[PDB]
Amino acid sequence: FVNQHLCGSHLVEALYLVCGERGFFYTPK
Amino acid sequence: GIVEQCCASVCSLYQLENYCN
Ligand SMILES: [Cu+2]
Repeated sequence: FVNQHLCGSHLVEALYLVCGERGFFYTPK
Repeated sequence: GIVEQCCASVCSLYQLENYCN
């Protein structure tokens, strides 16, 4: 895999892809 | 944190796995 530049909704897309049915927490500042 | 890191800098998909349930 390669490094990612991910802002806004694009980060939550990547989280969804990586975590799938496991689910995930989106926790900004 | 990572929301910041991925956007201001870069992050890997492996770093993202840390946020899975
Ligand atoms: Cu966009």
